Amino acid sequence: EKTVIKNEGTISISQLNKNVWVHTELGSVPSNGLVLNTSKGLVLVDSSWDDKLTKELIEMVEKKFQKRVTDVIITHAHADRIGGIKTLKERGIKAHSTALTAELAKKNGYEEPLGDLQTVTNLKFGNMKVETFYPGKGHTEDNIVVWLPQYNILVGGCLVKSTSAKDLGNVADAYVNEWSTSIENVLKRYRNINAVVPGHGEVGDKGLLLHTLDLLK
Ligand SMILES: [Fe+3]
Ligand SMILES: [O-]
Repeated sequence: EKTVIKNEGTISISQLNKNVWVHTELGSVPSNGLVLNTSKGLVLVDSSWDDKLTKELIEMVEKKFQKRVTDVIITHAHADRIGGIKTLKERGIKAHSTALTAELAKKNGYEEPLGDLQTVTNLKFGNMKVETFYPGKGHTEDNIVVWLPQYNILVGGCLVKSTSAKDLGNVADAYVNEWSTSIENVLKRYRNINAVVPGHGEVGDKGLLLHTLDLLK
């Protein structure tokens, strides 16, 4: 049984392996990201719904792992992903994103992440390798996935629905005729996957990608 650690339960971290944890927060609706415990600091995939939760998440992981959060990867311009950007910027935490995500964050009144990520970007933090991939439009115009090639773990983000999701959710900003193609692009790039972390809900495997394809029918 994987180690699970909670705050007083609006924030929980669940261990996938020695250096990779899933962070999950409740907005007053749960949301997931990753905590990467690297030799050079903590790296998050996604912030949280707001600054209060983002501050608490950072404080929890810095205390536990005894290192600072240095970098966050923002996977699209929605509140569950980017809500804590003010906190990141004022703490000197680097907030990586594609240019489009940064363009949309600005449009919508949020402080801007770096806009440094391309269609494929390879990053390394200590020994931890991270690839970001923009597969095309889906849940939003800008959604990216994050791949950890040393573990074959995919962070699907909101592009990927959990087994418990029985519909597509908020499609206000979605591209329902391209989302399937974008999922296929992920499946084509990553042919051998070990875990898939959805934006919301339980961790799964490639079956979550197939589930999302079925929801798009
Ligand atoms: Fe979203
Ligand atoms: O979202």
